[PDB]
Amino acid sequence: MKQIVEEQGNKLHWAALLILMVIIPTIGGNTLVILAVSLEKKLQYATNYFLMSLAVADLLVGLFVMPIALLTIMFEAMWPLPLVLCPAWLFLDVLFSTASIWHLCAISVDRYIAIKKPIQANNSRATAFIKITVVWLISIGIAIPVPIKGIETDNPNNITCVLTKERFGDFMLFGSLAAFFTPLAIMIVTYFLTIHALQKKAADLEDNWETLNDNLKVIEKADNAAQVKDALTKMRAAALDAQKATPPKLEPEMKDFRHGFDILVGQIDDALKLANEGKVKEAQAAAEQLKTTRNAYIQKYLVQTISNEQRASKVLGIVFFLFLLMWCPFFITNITLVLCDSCNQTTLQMLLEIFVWIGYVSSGVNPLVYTLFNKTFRDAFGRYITCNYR
Ligand SMILES: CC(C)CCC[C@@H](C)[C@H]1CC[C@H]2[C@@H]3CC=C4C[C@@H](O)CC[C@]4(C)[C@H]3CC[C@]12C
Ligand SMILES: CC[C@@H](CO)NC(=O)[C@@H]1C=C2c3cccc4[nH]cc(c34)C[C@H]2N(C)C1
Repeated sequence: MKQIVEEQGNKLHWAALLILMVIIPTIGGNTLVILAVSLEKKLQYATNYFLMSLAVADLLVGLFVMPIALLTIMFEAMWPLPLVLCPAWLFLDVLFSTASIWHLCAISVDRYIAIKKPIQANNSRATAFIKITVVWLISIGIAIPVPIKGIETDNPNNITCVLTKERFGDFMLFGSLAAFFTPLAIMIVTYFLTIHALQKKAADLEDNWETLNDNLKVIEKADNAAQVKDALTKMRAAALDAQKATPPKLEPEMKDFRHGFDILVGQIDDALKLANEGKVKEAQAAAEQLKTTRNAYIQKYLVQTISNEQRASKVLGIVFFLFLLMWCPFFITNITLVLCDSCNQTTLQMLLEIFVWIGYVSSGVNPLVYTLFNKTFRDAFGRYITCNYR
């Protein structure tokens, strides 16, 4: 058919679109995160070492994967680079993309552990390296079938760098399950686990609050010393119990309310030492002054603890939701490409060519968006874009 003219002429304007909107924001966005953790001494702790690893994983996407992904648009007919670069590029493409997804899955669980068990800390430098290594080891095992099986290449060196359904059909199915849907399910579970964790934490703080106040009236209306003795001990327990629901202020220039329990317990011990000697009327007067410590520190500590754990949980879910949501158009399409044979797989491959760039920008700017809710990071970025540093 001479009428049938598949020009397939030019797509340079789309490459300029992807550099300006996807590639540059990826490279620059992750360089700033790396710069911040590296040369800002106030940002160097166990969490940001894992976050910097994520920034490296996404910086390597826009530095190696995404630039060569444009040559598949300019020269969609045939692979221009040497043959050995085609399995290498596909390998790094699966490696780094999986490393970004599994990084957030670990961060999501780490944040949940920090809510259920705030005691463990200094979560040392080694615990970070263990988590870093495992994530990178998981991603290698998922990206390793690509170079092992290899391109489908006698040959005129005519190579199409693509994951065909005939050759990698079993990989595209189970490789999407392990790399995307498995950490997706984990983050759904840890989501509802966090809702239950923040509510159980608030209800316990509420009962510790009532325990203190109820025992105060027990002390005031007390007639016997033995009643005051087992009323301050129960207060001292509930005071330490509510204080253990928050990591020490050791681990911020403004007021620290968590110290009010150190003050509270110290007074309770003295007021109980008076109860041990027998000075009841003098001990009840000291328990009345426990309200001064309560009205100043304890009252605003309970709201500051619940509100901050609630706000940080909501913003962490949103940014981890949009990341997963923008990677959904690719993997859902990638699965049905194998599990649907009625579908036209020519246009179904065209959609994968588009949906990857939705996921690329989703991974590339993901560390930047996440760090733009930490003021120390933002103030560092504002000095870097003006080329200030120190
Ligand atoms: C055509 C494209 C792919 C190549 C050019 C893009 C890269 C090399 C350029 C474009 C914009 C540049 C960034 C612009 C802003 C800054 C802020 C500065 O404090 C650190 C470097 C950094 C982050 C630059 C790094 C290099 C950069 C990312
Ligand atoms: C659109 C052009 C085609 C060429 O084959 N490229 C792909 O489908 C590429 C296949 C990939 C892939 C597959 C199966 C499992 C996976 N886990 C992580 C990835 C992954 C990364 C993904 N990259 C982004 C796209």
